[PDB]
Amino acid sequence: VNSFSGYLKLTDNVYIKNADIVEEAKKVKPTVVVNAANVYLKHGGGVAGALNKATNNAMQVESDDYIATNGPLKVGGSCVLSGHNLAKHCLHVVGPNVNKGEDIQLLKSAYENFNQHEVLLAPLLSAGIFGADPIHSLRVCVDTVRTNVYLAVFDKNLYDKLVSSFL
Ligand SMILES: O=c1[nH]nc([C@@H]2CCCN(c3ncnc4[nH]c5cc(F)ccc5c34)C2)o1
Repeated sequence: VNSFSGYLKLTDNVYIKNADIVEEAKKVKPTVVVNAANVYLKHGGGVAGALNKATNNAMQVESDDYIATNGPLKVGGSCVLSGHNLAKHCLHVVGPNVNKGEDIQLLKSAYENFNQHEVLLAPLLSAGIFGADPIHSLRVCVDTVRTNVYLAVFDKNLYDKLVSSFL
């Protein structure tokens, strides 16, 4: 038993809720919140901008030090940093950004990072401003992640479409 509430169960291990991941993170304090990161960890908008704003820019400060030491992430890759006031840890995962022409097949590699964590609160990778079809992203998530994932979907309309079209 864990503290996630109001989720609809899609599979053995995947759950979905219409929620603001920032507010969901603020109430649950999960062990891991996933950020929809880019390779530079520049948290300017979308989920990343909202998560970073909720940390009062501490996420960005930590991220800039990470990049200065390690260089950029790979598309499909990830790093574990602090969760600040939102979670114990933040798993920054880089899904492909369709608006940059990145290969959508890298979406599976991106979701594989979730398997290193027993339980996660996460957005749909490559959705929103990253330009992928959230229904495809959900399918890849279900077919790739084997650990327990609680998906927060900000937009109520998209949430309803994802549930109603789920196979
Ligand atoms: O048309 C819409 N509406 N919503 C979206 C996307 C869906 C996939 C990723 N993404 C999110 N997913 C889950 N929680 C979120 N909290 C946020 C706060 C913000 F300021 C910006 C984005 C999000 C967000 C928005 O596409």
